[PDB]
Amino acid sequence: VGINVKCKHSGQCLKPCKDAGMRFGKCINGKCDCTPK
Repeated sequence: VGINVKCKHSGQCLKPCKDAGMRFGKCINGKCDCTPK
């Protein structure tokens, strides 16, 4: 789930999610959400 970054796509979020300790990314309300383990 969520990190603390602003995304445009579910990629824009995937990179920081993964990079922050997650698996994938999903953008919700302009902010990021992750799809972790």
